[PDB]
Amino acid sequence: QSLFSLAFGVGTQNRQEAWLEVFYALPLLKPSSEIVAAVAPILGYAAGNQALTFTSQQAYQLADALKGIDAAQSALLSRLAESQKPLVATLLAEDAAPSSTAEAYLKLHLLSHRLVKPHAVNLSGIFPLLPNVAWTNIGAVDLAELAELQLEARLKGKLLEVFSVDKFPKMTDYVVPAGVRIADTARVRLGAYIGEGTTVMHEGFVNFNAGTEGPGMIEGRVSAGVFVGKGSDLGGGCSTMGNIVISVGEGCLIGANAGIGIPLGDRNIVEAGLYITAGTKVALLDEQNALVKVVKARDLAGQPDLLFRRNSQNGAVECKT
Amino acid sequence: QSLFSLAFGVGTQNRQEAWLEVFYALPLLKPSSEIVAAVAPILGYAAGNQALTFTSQQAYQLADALKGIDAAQSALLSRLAESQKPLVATLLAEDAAPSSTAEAYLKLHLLSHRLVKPHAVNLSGIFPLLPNVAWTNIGAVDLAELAELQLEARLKGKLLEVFSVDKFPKMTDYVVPAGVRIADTARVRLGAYIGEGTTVMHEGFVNFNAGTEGPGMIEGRVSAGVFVGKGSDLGGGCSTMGNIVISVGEGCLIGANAGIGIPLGDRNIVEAGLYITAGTKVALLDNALVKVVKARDLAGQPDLLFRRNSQNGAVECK
Amino acid sequence: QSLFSLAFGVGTQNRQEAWLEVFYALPLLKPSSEIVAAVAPILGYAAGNQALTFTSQQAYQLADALKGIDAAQSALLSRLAESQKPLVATLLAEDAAPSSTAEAYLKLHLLSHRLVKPHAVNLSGIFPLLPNVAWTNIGAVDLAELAELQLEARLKGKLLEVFSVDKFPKMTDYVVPAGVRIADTARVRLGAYIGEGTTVMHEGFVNFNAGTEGPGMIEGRVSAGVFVGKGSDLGGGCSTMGTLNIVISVGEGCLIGANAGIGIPLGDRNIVEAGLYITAGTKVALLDNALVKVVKARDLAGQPDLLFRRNSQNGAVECKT
Ligand SMILES: N[C@@H](CCCCC(=O)O)C(=O)O
Ligand SMILES: N[C@@H](CCCCC(=O)O)C(=O)O
Repeated sequence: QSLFSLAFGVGTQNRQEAWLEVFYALPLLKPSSEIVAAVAPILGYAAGNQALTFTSQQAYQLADALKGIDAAQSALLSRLAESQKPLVATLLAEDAAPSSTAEAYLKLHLLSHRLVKPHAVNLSGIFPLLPNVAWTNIGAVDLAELAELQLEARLKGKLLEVFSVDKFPKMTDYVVPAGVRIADTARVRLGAYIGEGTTVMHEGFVNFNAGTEGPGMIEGRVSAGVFVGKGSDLGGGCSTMGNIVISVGEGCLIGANAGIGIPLGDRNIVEAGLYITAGTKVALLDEQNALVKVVKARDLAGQPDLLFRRNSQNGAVECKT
Repeated sequence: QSLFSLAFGVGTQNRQEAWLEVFYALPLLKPSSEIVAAVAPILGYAAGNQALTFTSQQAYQLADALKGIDAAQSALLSRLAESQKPLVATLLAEDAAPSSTAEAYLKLHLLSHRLVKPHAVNLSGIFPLLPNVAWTNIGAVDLAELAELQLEARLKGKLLEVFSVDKFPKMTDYVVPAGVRIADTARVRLGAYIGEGTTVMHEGFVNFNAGTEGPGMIEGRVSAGVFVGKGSDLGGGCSTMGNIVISVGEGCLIGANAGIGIPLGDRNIVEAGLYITAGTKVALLDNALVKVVKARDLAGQPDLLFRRNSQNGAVECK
Repeated sequence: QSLFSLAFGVGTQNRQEAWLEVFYALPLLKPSSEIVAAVAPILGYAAGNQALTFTSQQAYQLADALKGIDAAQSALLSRLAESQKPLVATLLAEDAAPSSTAEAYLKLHLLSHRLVKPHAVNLSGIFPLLPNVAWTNIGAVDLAELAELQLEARLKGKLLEVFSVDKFPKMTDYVVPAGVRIADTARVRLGAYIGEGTTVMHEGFVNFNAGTEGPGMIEGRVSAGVFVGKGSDLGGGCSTMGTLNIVISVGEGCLIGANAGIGIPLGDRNIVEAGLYITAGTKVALLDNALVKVVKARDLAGQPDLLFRRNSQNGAVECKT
């Protein structure tokens, strides 16, 4: 059969041979049967979704097999052959709920390389597969081995920098997609989809399985599962919640410190400082500003050309057209 | 007498021999008289609260004394003997307002190692004892020596990374306690108390003498002096203020971009986007209006829900 | 004529010889004609605003010329002569809209060194002159060369740290002015003016051409073009709007509340209540606490001793005196 994805990885492991993270230089969506046919016998792949650890020798073998079939992947495998760290090939026959750390990391790569979009890939039960880990300037480190490494650094008059303790690394450790700006890279997780023409500013944040079509200006918080359409601006310190999935249309404008608990349609505007939820009672208004009726926000969810605000004289939530 | 605390430190110093910071690998709350008796004569400790700089030779001596008494401390001292940087032993006979940089750092360590909880230790006049400093990837640097170090890095085609200019370093430089998650480590100061099962997210922040019982999900700002009870969630960009001390009960839920200027009881809920202060007039409900009272008078009571009327903008409390 | 500014720079370049950034150890506002007269012939400077790349040999020459005239600059040039990276002298005859990357960086330095204040310098068309770049712990790197560098790091079991993808580096890479505190240095761009006695906390942010007279406590977002007067406090996650109409400024002795926001310039000693966003078109209730009249905030912009709160009971936006 035709595989969903395949990628050759270099990773890091703790003393107990558990995998902490994998790096994939060139992950492949829907690889050709030519590549699979040449690779399967050397790895010992028959079927299904596998994380197959291969040796330095197999690297060279694989590298050789793919000459004539795919040069880029061949070249990569020759570099992988030389490496100091362990190697792993992950072949995914179907888009299915992951079952290894190596598969977990592949899927996150696909998102962030833009090969797929949010919600187009299965991520069920991914948390238990991502081990909590110390992200230091010398790489991934196991939390049980941390203190000792911290002590040796200090005894040499040095410091081991620890920038995150988490189950998700930051994206720019693995990839930086084209035509994008990220002010502070700590605030974008691997799995984020950052679209072409997007600026993610310092106060901006983008979680996994989330992001922007592009172009766009993100100064606020894009939660996991949320996708923002082309041309929309998210103002400083604005929020999206983490039932319904929240999404944001094309050409929208969310104000600074505002927040949305419902999916917005195309060309919507939320006023600065305004938090609107699904159960919020809103005052709907016409061409002139006249009260049509009182509905809840969820009933106006997904609709275009809305303008939400809060009356400065009387504290009423309004929604104009 | 029985000492309050003791710890053996390796630190950094500027050209003028002033101390910028101290690292304590294994700080001790209420150390046994056995340890003290073996250590005091070699250091020259008689009484009170002292920051005693000891030499590489004394390290070995101390190391040897403690064999049979306490192995872990003995082993540590042998490593300390080899070190490149200066050493300091700080012995605290009482829990009292600090009088040296070294003692200042010890107390912060106790908090962050979870040996003590917020408000259970004296931190009066700590600011003037903590010198403002450049925190770089090669360690602590004095601000007056910074530019020169910056210039040499650049001339070699390199960059000296400067991640903070502050009187408090970030916690994970010194310790990372067990069963915790910190998305961005820049946002947790040394002195923070991060309880087991807590996740501090990117937008989360925890100052010194503050933190969480654990478990909990912190996506907001926990100010100095504030302690959050077990099971509570603090939403994205929510605030606690920096009179009354603010605290947060068990099982609470603070909404995104909300804010609390009063202590919340167990199982309280503050709605998203809502800022409630001590002088805020609130509408108490049974959802029939019972009366109108000030938020300070509702302080510390359980099972509340603070929200605002979307039709008329009235602050309520069902 | 008398020059506006001059500075000798060490920078970094990509493979195509385009300049990614410049570092200026000691930039000079209004340098004396003595310094100019000694430097101009060796560099080939006649007139106008020039970015002149000079060689390691010229460095020594320049270094020698300035002995007796200016020791500090002489000393610096002798160190620059030894350097591994390329050198550039930027001489600015007038305060004018920039025309090179090197001039762009010089002007940012002047702000951040405090030699000039926000709005006192021409920054028109600066964006296209600042190339988007990967800021890593080994320096500036071109985005087109990134992936390869990332790969080599990983093959050696290491990690290349990438802390920002942006057209502006963070300030503390170039300077840290005296008597200041910056909790998180990622949140202050080069060009920011941080005044003496200021504390910029973790949630605080200061963009280019922006900042504080000093002293002050900044726990919120100071947008580009915004200047905050002496003694003011900006509370946690508070906002100021962007010019990118009126320029927003903040007076002396003001107090902005946590999560609040200002879309108008505040006068001296103004107070904005926590959680309150006030814009130019916001209808406000002016008070004496008896209602005097109802005006639009823009009519109260730049005036002192106000108190903008929000009535808890009926949500009316008030302004007491
Ligand atoms: N409910 C929120 C916050 C949880 C993120 C924590 C995590 O994924 O580690 C959201 O969906 O963003
Ligand atoms: N709205 C913010 C930042 C705009 C984007 C910054 C940039 O593009 O460099 C301000 O005006 O301060």
